[PDB]
Amino acid sequence: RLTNDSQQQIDKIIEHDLQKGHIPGASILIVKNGKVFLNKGYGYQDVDKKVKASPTTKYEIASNTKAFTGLAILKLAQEGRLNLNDDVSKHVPHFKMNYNGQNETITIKQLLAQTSGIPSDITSEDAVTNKNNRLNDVTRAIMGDELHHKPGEEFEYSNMNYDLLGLIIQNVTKQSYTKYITNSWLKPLHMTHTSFKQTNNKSKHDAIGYELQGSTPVVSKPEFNLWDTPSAYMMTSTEDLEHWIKFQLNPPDKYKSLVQQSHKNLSSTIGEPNANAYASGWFTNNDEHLVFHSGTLDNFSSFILLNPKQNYGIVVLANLNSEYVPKLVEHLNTQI
Repeated sequence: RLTNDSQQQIDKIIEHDLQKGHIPGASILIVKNGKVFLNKGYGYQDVDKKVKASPTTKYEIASNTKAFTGLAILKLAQEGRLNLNDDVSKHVPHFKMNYNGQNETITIKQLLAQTSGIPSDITSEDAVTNKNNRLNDVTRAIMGDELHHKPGEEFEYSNMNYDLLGLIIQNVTKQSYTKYITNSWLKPLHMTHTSFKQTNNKSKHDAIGYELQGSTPVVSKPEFNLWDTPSAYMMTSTEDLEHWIKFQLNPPDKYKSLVQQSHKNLSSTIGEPNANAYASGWFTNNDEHLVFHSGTLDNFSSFILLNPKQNYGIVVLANLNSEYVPKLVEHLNTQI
């Protein structure tokens, strides 16, 4: 329950936003100047077992997974195993997707860029697949519908982009996506407790996912597709992210270029609140010197803020989907 601060009002800021958002529990990580300044749990990870959220509590990070997927690709691109410009059909078997009359080549970069032209959500209706391709090979599903624009024309935030990058990782690496990230990244990084979601029912160290019915939290077990694991299903803790945050802030020399490329912008956005553009699993504000991404699922909500300049990071993981998570980093940000 790490803290390096003599006395402070940080707790009251955290505790106020959580209580006002009806967030049962969250663990908060603040890393500034290359060492964690505070790692602490607030509220309950499980209301019924009455267990206190802690740095060891694991939450489904959601959309925060995207950063990993994207970095994995960049790493592959660097090793020479794939090329950011080569089309996806070179790594996916018959990935043909069209606009209007005819099919349109989609580059890898365009997937990272979220400019691929793939539609975002709700095509499949109520949380399941008619033919149970629960597993990664979702290519058949994406293929069903036409692109909104030619690849590279306009930005659309879709899980499918990073989902397809997930395959690319699996097909190229010749091992399951999960297996690769763990072996290549999570283990080397020392993120020994980080894993991917299947089952959907939490064990002792996993945090229970809550979803507000009326004004009170109720346990939520949302039906999920495994193909979404690259984009939104990583389950980590603030204790593991600790390594991930320090890596993104001051990467070891061999990784600085790769990491920097990770933050470099690929397309612009006009819908995220504090962001003008998106790069490789991260929203960007270059003018403010900020790199962040918000993750939201039905029963979880999380946020990761990085300022490569000024060497500080803010991580908020909470067990409920609430606006207040983004709000909390803002209040925690102005504090530095």
